[PDB]
Amino acid sequence: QKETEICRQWCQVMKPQGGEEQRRCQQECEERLRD
Repeated sequence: QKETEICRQWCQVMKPQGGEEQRRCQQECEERLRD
C-alpha cells in the first residue's frame, strides 16, 4: 500500500482531481502495481 500511495500521489500532484486524469492515472497505476 506504500507504493500505492506514491503511485497515486504522483498523479495527485501532477493532475489534482480531474476526470480523465483520474481514469488514466488509476488504470496506469493498477497496471503497474496490481492492487
